[PDB]
Amino acid sequence: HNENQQGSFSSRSENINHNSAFKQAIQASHKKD
Repeated sequence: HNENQQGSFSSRSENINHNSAFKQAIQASHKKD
């Protein structure tokens, strides 16, 4: 399994800016003899 995610968002004088990200990489195995 692997994932990558990115997001960014933006909105007296007042202002807001935002970022987020995520990553995963996972591996599994089973063997039988």
